[PDB]
Amino acid sequence: ALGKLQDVVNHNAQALNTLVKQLSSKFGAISSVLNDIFSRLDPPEAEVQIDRLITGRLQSLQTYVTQQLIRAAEIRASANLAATKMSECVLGQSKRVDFCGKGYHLMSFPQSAPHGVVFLHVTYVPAQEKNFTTAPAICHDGKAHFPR
Amino acid sequence: AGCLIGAEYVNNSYECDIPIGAGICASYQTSQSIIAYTMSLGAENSVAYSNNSIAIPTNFTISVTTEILPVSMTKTSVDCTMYICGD
Amino acid sequence: TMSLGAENSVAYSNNSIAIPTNFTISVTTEILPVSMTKTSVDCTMYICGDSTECSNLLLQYGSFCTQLKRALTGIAVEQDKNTQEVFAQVKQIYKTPPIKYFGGFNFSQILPDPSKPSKRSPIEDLLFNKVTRDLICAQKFKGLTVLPPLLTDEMIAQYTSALLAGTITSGWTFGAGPALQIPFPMQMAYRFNGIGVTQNVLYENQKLIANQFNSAIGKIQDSLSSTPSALGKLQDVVNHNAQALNTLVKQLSSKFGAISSVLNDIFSRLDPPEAEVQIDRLITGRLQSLQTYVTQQLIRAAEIRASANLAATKMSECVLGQSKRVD
Amino acid sequence: IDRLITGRLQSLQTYVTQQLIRAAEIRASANLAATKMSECVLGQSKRVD
Amino acid sequence: CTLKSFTVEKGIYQTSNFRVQPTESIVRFPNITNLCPFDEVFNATRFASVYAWNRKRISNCVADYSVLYNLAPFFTFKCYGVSPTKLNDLCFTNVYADSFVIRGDEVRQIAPGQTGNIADYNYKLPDDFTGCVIAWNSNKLDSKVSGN
Amino acid sequence: AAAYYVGYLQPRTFLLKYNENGTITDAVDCALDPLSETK
Amino acid sequence: GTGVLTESNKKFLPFQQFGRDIADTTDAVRDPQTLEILDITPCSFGGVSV
Amino acid sequence: PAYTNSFTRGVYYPDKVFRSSVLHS
Ligand SMILES: *[C@@H]1O[C@H](CO)[C@@H](O)[C@H](O)[C@H]1NC(C)=O
Ligand SMILES: *[C@@H]1O[C@H](CO)[C@@H](O)[C@H](O)[C@H]1NC(C)=O
Ligand SMILES: *[C@@H]1O[C@H](CO)[C@@H](O)[C@H](O)[C@H]1NC(C)=O
Ligand SMILES: *[C@@H]1O[C@H](CO)[C@@H](O)[C@H](O)[C@H]1NC(C)=O
Ligand SMILES: *[C@@H]1O[C@H](CO)[C@@H](O)[C@H](O)[C@H]1NC(C)=O
Ligand SMILES: *[C@@H]1O[C@H](CO)[C@@H](O)[C@H](O)[C@H]1NC(C)=O
Ligand SMILES: *[C@@H]1O[C@H](CO)[C@@H](O)[C@H](O)[C@H]1NC(C)=O
Ligand SMILES: *[C@@H]1O[C@H](CO)[C@@H](O)[C@H](O)[C@H]1NC(C)=O
Ligand SMILES: *[C@@H]1O[C@H](CO)[C@@H](O)[C@H](O)[C@H]1NC(C)=O
Repeated sequence: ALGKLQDVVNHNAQALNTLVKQLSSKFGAISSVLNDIFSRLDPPEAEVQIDRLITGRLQSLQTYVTQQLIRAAEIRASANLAATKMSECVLGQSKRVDFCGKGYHLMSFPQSAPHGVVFLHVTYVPAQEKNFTTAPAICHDGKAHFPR
Repeated sequence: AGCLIGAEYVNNSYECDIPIGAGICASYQTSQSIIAYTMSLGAENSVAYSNNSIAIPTNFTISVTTEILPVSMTKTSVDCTMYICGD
Repeated sequence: TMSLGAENSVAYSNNSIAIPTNFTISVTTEILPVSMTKTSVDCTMYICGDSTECSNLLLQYGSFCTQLKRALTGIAVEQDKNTQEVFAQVKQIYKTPPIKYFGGFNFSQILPDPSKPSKRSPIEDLLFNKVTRDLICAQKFKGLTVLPPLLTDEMIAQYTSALLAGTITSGWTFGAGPALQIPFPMQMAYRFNGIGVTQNVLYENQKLIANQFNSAIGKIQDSLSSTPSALGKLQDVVNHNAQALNTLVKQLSSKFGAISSVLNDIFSRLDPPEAEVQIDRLITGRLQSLQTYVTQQLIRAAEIRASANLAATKMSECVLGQSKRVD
Repeated sequence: IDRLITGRLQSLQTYVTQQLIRAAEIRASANLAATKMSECVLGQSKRVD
Repeated sequence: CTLKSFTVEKGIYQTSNFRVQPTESIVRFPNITNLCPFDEVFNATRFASVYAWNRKRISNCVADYSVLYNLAPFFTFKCYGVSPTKLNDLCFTNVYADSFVIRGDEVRQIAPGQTGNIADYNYKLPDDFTGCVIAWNSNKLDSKVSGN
Repeated sequence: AAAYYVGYLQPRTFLLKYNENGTITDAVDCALDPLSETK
Repeated sequence: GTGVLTESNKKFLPFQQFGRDIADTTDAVRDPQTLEILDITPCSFGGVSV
Repeated sequence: PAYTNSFTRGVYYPDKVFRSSVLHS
């Protein structure tokens, strides 16, 4: 049920875990630990060996920032949709079909949720229908009577 | 969508459980085993349309549904120096 | 200098009003993209062309291939969900009754025809006939594959036919609860009441309104053909995906500062001490190009998701009911 | 000079990506503004708030 | 300074990070005192051939890199993976010592990624080596009029 | 009754169209007119 | 490189030896001794889904 | 002397690579 919130939670957690694990990569260098490179190789070679690690980590951080920007844009769109639904279902009665629930919208109730909001849409679904014989209009004294 | 090895194709039509592609869906149904089948779009209901018949409901059922919507995301802040090379 | 429009002047006055004495039923067309081509890249094959040393060296660049594969899988799942929420909105597949007399209205152009084995309408066939070794095989041999959509064209056609049957036979009642049958003239009378017009205007001019609707449908079917840019919004994303694949393939022929874009000649002509420094630049360049492709696909997928949400809102409001929202 | 060329190309690519993101945001805002125009100026909307 | 301006607007701004710098220096080296024997692998006579090269394990000792610089033709002292200096502070795990007989020039082929005649059939170093290759061009010892 | 048409070459860029049979059918000068640059 | 060698119907020219395509990759080569146009195509590959 | 306009002539095969339905530059 609470899949849309766990989705973004797990996405952020996996992004953070991947950004942490990218530190273990060597990017072609001799070791991922920079202190080992500083303690083993001479500075003229240590700089060349550490430039690769710095470039790789900076590229990974920029990729993380770009992914976070895209995800924040998606979350902003979702939040705008949620605010519109709040203002149109809780603060009133919207006639938009399939917007404040599946059926004739009567009222809604907002509920707080972790990194989200849960709307309790109260609808009006007819049931137990019966078939009749309809007619467009009737006329008694030569004048058509239409349903008001 | 490819070639599925490990599941038999049945001629029935159930709701889609595991999407595969090209209208093929897999499910763990019954002797339990993974079966493949073309997904069904729903029950077939032919409305009795007539030029003089109408259906007026005589009852109603108030239904309360739910809709989940993400609002906020976790606010993060990275430390450049400590991440690239700490200490 | 472009003209903004014709110069009009409404004769405003404290005592004058303009009440219309007639009307013309018009049918408009609006195109909306829903999904894209679900693509998947081969990380090891694109960056490394049948080379073992390149494959062993790529493993030291972290788990970026996993990130790209997860991003592409998410894009594919999102496109599938968009298609599902746009088309699959009802839980019952309705069918058109044999008698196709709806008071004078002729839906022969939107309803499916049993002669065509695709079970599509004369309008849908015209739309499919306008939206179009080879290129799909040359790009497939470089890791760029195309995953087929979940819902085929037949299922989308059946969903459209069910929606049309529910709209014609039941009206807007099949979107809220159970499908309640109603004569189409009474449905049109209710639609007219929804915009202030009384029922007598329709019940006294039913033949004229039916003729106008048929003429509008015919004019729309005619205007769908012999048009410079009719299905433009779909050809736009088609050409965008085509150009993305083309530039992603052409980025392999780039040298990125190396001696050559090929790996076998570099491995057979240079020594490993310098071959590593010659091939790591190519690896990083191809990885950056693939990352750029992935982020551009993410932006395009967000665009298509917004378009699909708009299309689903329209399908729920204009089709499953009568919306009072202007324009 | 290959290092400088690659760095400046990466900078231009990052600029183009940020510009695409901002253009998508501004396009969403413009669609919202056009919807508000069509629903509040060209008519009277009963949508609350 | 971070905003690159002289007028700061009302709000909260992030500038930098604080870190408590160290004040001491700890080493804690093992209790070993005995030196490593470098006279049985350098000063030893009658070295083996290139194909049947000996291999002596050096462990449980301290390797003072001061007696190594004893011969005058002590050239080609190139280190791969580490630097010639900064070796009196590294605490390795195991040290091996081999011996060969270079003909006149194959000393350049004893290196990670170098090919030639004696480069893959008798002794090959991969592209992960960490050590220092050294040759002193012994000519007066293993040579005579009658030929060796 | 002989006549030749000796011309001079120079470094230029050309967009050649290869037919399905493997022969060249058309070409663009790529620098003559603005339409050529557009093509 | 790797690829399946099959007989091709693409007619080449007496001075041509290699073959490219839209993707700018080798897809047809001429045999050195016995002149015959082949068709180089990569082996079968795809994605394993569970 | 006399002069004559070269009406789109002088195009040769640049290399020895076969290409079909490709617009190469
Ligand atoms: C209408 O409903 C009745 C009872 O529910 C049923 O017998 C009948 O077949 C339905 N259709 C028509 C056209 O009367
Ligand atoms: C009304 O429906 C009945 C039954 O389908 C049909 O026989 C009749 O012809 C229809 N009326 C008209 C005017 O077509
Ligand atoms: C309407 O339905 C409810 C629940 O099914 C039932 O309790 C009630 O008696 C029904 N009313 C009528 C008039 O059938
Ligand atoms: C409307 O009223 C204003 C002020 O009462 C007057 O100036 C104007 O002429 C009137 N309009 C007409 C058409 O007479
Ligand atoms: C409205 O226009 C139609 C077509 O232009 C015409 O047939 C009809 O008579 C008109 N209605 C009037 C004039 O009341
Ligand atoms: C509907 O239109 C088509 C072509 O415009 C025509 O063939 C068909 O006969 C029409 N339907 C009726 C009931 O006349
Ligand atoms: C090296 O060996 C020679 C010959 O056995 C010996 O005279 C000399 O003292 C040795 N030098 C060292 C430092 O052990
Ligand atoms: C290409 O070859 C086919 C037969 O192989 C021939 O019919 C066609 O005319 C050729 N195209 C040319 C010569 O442009
Ligand atoms: C190579 O030798 C074979 C064997 O006779 C012959 O068939 C072939 O034509 C030769 N190649 C060339 C290029 O002449």
